[PDB]
Amino acid sequence: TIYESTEDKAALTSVVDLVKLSDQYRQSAILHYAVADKLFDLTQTGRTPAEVAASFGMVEGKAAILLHALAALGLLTKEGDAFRNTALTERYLTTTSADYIGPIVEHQYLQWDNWPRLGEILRSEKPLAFQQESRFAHDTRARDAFNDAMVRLSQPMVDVVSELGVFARARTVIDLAGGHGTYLAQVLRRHPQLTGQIWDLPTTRDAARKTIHAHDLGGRVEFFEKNLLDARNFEGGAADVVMLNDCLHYFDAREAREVIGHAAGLVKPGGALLILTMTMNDDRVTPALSADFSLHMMVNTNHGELHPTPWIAGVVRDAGLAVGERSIGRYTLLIGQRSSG
Amino acid sequence: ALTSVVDLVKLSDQYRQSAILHYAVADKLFDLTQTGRTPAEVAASFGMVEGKAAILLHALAALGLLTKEGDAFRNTALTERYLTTTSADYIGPIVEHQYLQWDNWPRLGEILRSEKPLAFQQESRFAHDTRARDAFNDAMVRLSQPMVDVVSELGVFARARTVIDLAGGHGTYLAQVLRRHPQLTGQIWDLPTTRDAARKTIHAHDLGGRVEFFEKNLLDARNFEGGAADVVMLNDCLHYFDAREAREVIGHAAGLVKPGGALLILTMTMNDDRVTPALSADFSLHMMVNTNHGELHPTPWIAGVVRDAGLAVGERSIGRYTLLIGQRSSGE
Repeated sequence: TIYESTEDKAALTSVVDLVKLSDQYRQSAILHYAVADKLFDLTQTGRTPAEVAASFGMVEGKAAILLHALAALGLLTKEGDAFRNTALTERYLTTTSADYIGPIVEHQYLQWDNWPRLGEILRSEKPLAFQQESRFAHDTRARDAFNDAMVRLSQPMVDVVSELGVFARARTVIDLAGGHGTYLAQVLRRHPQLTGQIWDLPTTRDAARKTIHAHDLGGRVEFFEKNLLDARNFEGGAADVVMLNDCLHYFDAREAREVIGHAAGLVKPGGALLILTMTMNDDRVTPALSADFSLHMMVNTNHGELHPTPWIAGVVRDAGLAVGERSIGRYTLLIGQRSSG
Repeated sequence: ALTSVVDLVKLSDQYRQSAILHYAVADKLFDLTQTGRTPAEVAASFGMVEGKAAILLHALAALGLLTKEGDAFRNTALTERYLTTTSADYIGPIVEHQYLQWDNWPRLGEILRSEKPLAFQQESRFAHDTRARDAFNDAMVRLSQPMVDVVSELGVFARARTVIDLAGGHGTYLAQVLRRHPQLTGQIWDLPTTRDAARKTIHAHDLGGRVEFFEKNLLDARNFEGGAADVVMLNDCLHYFDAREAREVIGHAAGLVKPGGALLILTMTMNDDRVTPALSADFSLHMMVNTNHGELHPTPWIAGVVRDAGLAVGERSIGRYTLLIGQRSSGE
């Protein structure tokens, strides 16, 4: 599972590793291609390069080169002159599989052209035309891939959040920036006494309606269009549990402090604020994959940045809540508890 | 290689790290951080948003390219040696050649369906894009060095006088061979687009009196008439041709070998099953992306062609490569 924990150190320590790193993008592109053209749907049964080539309109000799490279990767098994999917490929890379990771792969290959534009991003105070806030209104494909990819990638933590003890005696939940809404839906399924609100932007609303109906939660969840940066949007809101899951990294530090404060203000006495965030120490370099994630988010959105976990925890304390925590692989779940008296 | 869904997602995402390195090299960031710089200093230097420069510098520290010493980021020993423009060991051209391919790889679907070269493939691009041609040549020069050393120490040269390097290109193999064996003279036979690369190598080793460059198309049998050398070389080059073509080129090459001499072929090792060694199947695809008929041919097939040409084949495996030594009989 991808959420599983990671090393403090990721340093390159040899020139070989340096050239390999500069070259490693090619393997991504190969997988991206095989997935995009749905090659592995054809190879659910054994095919020769002639048969693959005829199906796809390829040069036979070139199809053979590709199939050999895919076999060498462990994605195909060559039996005689025929190629067929391996167990891994059949399970995760066939469109008909319940475990298909197409959306994740598609979300990833759709960012290919953005990464070489690092120099422009670094030099812009404003969102650039290719970042998510500028892209998702017109690029339904990229919006849906991203939302579907997050639902899949988030599942390990969804299962942990849904078993938290703060829900057992709670009645109401607010999911801030809830988006796809998988955390709230799974929490409500498990806890029949709960009702829920999802507070997010217009772009997420169809994804929420899918999730809600998919889990049969029609009469238990309401969707609200809300701007989490606008304090007035929080007037008169209150719940036993308020969630900010895997979303603070869309905000700069000033913004993130304001969102945490507003969120905390929604928490009823005896209630809890939950913040799920990738674990990052105050040094901003440990664990190593946290620094990578911060940069990833900076490429994706103007203010993208992973804030240190101890800094987030201090903001929750500053809001007057007692902070507990839980490790979920590479993530930390912070639980801010409001005293009842 | 890939055995779990986590491996798949990682493989699909791993391109981002290439792009990060490509950028830092392209902008010469590591030339600035030869001296320790704060993110504020780096941002001021490049006209960046300070906060964003800090996110980048932290990510580069996490990759082991920079060290954060208090408030300041400085090159690590690795970076200083390989990623500063003034280092004798700078790998800039390797990284440049690699980043100039970025847009080619997502076009696999087009390449697979094309019988003809595409505009980004070497045979077209290098006619029109001098920067790309030169990055490739300088990159090959550096990447060839381990095999160049092995080839230069071979015993066939001990008692030769003349050498022909077919599709020799940058000519580094021939140059080291001549440096090691002062009695030898040589020729490089290749296309016009490699002549500048060949001259740079010839003059770098003051080999102008001992080496001649000849513009030659290796698929034209007429270009071989009159030619003769004690040693003839096809170093790391048969993967530019399809099987029919490679067979013709090996036959022409063998014909250039004088009685008692040798044909040397250096080729990445490929078994008949074409899936092992695994990195060789990858190299075959890499070559298909780079050039229309790009393809790594099985080593035993190459060896059989040399035998058909009348040469007795000796084989040696060095790292990921096989050196085939095709011996021509004396007296013929």
